[PDB]
Amino acid sequence: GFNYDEAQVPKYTLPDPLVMVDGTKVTSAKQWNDKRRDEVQQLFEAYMYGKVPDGETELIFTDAKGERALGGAAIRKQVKISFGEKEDAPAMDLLIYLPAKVRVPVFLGLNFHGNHTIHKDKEIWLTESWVRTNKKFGITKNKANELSRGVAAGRWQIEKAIAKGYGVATIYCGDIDPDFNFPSNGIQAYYYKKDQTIPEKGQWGTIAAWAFGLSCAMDYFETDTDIDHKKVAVLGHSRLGKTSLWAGAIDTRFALTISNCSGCGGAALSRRRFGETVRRINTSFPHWFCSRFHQYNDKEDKLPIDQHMLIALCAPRPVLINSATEDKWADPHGEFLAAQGADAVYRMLGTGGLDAKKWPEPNKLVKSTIGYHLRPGKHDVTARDWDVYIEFADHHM
Repeated sequence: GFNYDEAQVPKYTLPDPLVMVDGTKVTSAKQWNDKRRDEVQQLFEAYMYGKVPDGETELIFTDAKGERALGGAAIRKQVKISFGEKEDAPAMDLLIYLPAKVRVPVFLGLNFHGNHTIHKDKEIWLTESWVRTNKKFGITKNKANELSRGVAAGRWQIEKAIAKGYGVATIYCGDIDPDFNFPSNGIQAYYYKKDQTIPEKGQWGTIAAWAFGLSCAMDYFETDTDIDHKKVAVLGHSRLGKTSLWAGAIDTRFALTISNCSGCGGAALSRRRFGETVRRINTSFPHWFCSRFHQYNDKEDKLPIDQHMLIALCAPRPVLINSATEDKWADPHGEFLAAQGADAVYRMLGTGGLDAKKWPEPNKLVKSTIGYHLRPGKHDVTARDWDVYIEFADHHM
């Protein structure tokens, strides 16, 4: 069964970010940047998240207008980003609030229930993608409707961000790939996956698909002269924080990466086997990871990576790991210990790494280049978490 007792955590050895797979010591920044970093990213692709397929991405952006809002406090934009010219064209909606002088720094993340859930604003478009039922937010049908406008606003503290000089941007994860809570292995998809350059075992990832979505949103930001595309912080909660951590890791355009209660296969060290384990996450969510990751059920000690090496991928750029005290499922101590295990790479690249020896006491940000915060209470995104995000962003961005 699952363990929530620190005293029962097994002994383990972590692979060393600073040792090449061939056994050569990594002794310089140059060597990390030229050889090891890409090697570590290729291990994550092949064993855990899967690789984004090659061949060009033909994004099309709507209008990008800009309307006063939050009377007004802010400009709102909604942009439809389509993948190609045909019917239908996967498409996703990007909702952006910016403060109403210079190119605006922005927090960008995926949401769980639709753009219209992040603020009451009646102008937000209602997604047509499938949505999950959710008791806490009173969502009882799988087609989005206006009754849930604003219900997840607590997780997106727009008014708070705006007052501090940041914009907020968001996309519903289900416009990218729905993450159904029921099994669907249709035959067409079974057959499409065989005729592929990447073999099935190494193909993306729900998580990797969602992370690609976020990089497509950075492509848009590059075209928008009201947004500072060099100061975008990518953030995410829970399964969407596993995503944000990966996206920020591999897309070096993001200035700052935030993982909020991302737990197993996100910030938490897999070898600790505390709370959620690899077998459990792959059993519950067989499409989230590449199928090669399934071979490491109950065998976390044979993984060629662990999540300290993911956090190290973000180096030199700032990364914040936020945990919640009651969120034992996520292994908050393991999330801290992963951050600690990237410290040497970040020091090699000339930054402060993680300024903490012991797992810190709750509710005080460690604000070093690798940041860590342990927030009292439940697995969630709260007003306090946003204060932390902004305190970190104000220091680094």
